[PDB]
Amino acid sequence: HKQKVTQELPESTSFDVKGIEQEATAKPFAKDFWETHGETLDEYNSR
Amino acid sequence: EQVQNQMNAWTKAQAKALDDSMKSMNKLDVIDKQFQKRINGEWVSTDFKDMPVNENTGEFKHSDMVNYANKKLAEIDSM
Repeated sequence: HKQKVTQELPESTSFDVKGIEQEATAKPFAKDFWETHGETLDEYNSR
Repeated sequence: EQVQNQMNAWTKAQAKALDDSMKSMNKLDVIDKQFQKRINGEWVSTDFKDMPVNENTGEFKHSDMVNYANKKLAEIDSM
């Protein structure tokens, strides 16, 4: 008699959904002003 | 020609005994595949009540995870 059970296995799949990635942590407004205008916020308002 | 008729039944009773011990190996293979899809970074449950079932495995009992759990640890210990 033939064995009515096959080594063939059932298959499940992962709920892999990719949406839209996020923007990285934008620079702080103080550091933004620094490496763009070479001088901090305090040194800019003293004028 | 009576012993032939006896073997037609004894072979049926041996194929029904390799049906309930290939099920209990299919279930450990599918549980391992689930753990491996969960480890390698994919979002599929690993509870015994959420495996797939395809008539080569049947419904999963709790003891078909205990058996698996004591068998990965047994295999990892032997490396």
